[PDB]
Amino acid sequence: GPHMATGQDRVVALVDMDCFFVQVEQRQNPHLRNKPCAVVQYKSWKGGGIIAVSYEARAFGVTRSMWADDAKKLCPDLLLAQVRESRGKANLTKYREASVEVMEIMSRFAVIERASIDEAYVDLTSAVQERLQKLQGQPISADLLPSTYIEGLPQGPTVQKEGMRKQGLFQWLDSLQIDNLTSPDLQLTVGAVIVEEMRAAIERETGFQCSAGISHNKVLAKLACGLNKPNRQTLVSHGSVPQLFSQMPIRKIRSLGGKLGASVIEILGIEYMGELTQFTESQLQSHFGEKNGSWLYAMCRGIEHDPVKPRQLPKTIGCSKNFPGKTALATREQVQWWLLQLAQELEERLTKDRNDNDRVATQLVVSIRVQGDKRLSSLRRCCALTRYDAHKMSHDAFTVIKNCNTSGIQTEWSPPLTMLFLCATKFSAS
DNA sequence: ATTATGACGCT
DNA sequence: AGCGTCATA
Ligand SMILES: [Mn+2]
Ligand SMILES: [Mn+2]
Ligand SMILES: [Mn+2]
Repeated sequence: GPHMATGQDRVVALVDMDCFFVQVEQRQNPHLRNKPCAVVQYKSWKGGGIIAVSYEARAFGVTRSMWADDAKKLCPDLLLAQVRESRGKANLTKYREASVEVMEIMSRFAVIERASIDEAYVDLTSAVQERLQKLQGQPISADLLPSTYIEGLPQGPTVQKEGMRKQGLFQWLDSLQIDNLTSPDLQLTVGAVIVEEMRAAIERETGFQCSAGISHNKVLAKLACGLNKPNRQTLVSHGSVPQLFSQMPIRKIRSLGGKLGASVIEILGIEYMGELTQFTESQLQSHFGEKNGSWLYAMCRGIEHDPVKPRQLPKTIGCSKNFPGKTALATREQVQWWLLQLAQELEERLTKDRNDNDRVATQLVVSIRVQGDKRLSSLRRCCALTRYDAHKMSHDAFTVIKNCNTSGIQTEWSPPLTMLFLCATKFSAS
């Protein structure tokens, strides 16, 4: 009863850009706005690979990972923007720079954790306490939440989508006790008010729309964010969790979309997150290990303690290229040419990073894949990174991998290389 | 022949 | 240190 931790101590948001690389290209090229369109890398092989898709194009069934030639079969009028190519490879600089635009705006409101190129977690607990003090126990008006869904509402004793949103929001706000500054539901609501402001700032200052989730932890905030994309935000309260989880496939929860989630389903003979509540913590630990078991036990009750890490910048800067099928690198000079191309992009990004962020990478990680290997990476070796020079980095990379060559002929390379990856790691202040 | 990333956990 | 997992556009 009185000692059951409820995991309602924090207010956490997750902000995720809608169709992000597409919006970056649509801002640049107004002809692409409000159209079925997609972003593609390369073009020669089946029209290129799609990596982002506008919501107009999704309506035709176009998805990420689709070849553009195939997407065009579903959507003949699909418009395409190509990722820039530099030094023989796709170059993602435009999208990394657009990401920085958004992250810098979010950072004005609170400490953020950069979770991907297009999303960040926000810990809003302190900002909420401050805003609550400003509001002086005044009610929260629906006008302050013009794009917010309250998950699970409306409920109980209109056929339009926006009408339903407002009905649910009205029920929520009608119920709210605004007279205690410690009610978790109130805290989430004020959190949502701040996120409306954040999302308005992002759109005003960049042109980009986004969605967001507001809840008491990172996992629920991420889940919430996806519930009403695009261009909307969703509040998932502690109380909404039992109904939400009762039909929520386990794989939808962050970190359970892969092998672990599959094992939870198979070993326990269940389908939905809520079904986990019927196991003891020790039972879950017995199957999934101490850490995962404890995590699952709390998470299926809506509780998670993983903090929003204060980290706005990526921890690594990496460059990679696949050499699929016939193009696999079979000669030494081929290997060295591509190592140089990768190293040159890496030096460019590293030098920019050093100037912008007052830090230096100290370790170079070199990874390759060999033809036939099921795994994404066949081999990872590290060496010192002492100077930002592409020629040195590419020479050093070759040194740590050259013994992988099984060829008696040193001119030839065996087995052919299907992937090269260079990654600068272990930053230190400079 | 989705590709090009990035973070974290295990041993 | 090197490997594996899970996630992103
Ligand atoms: Mn997104
Ligand atoms: Mn995202
Ligand atoms: Mn996505």
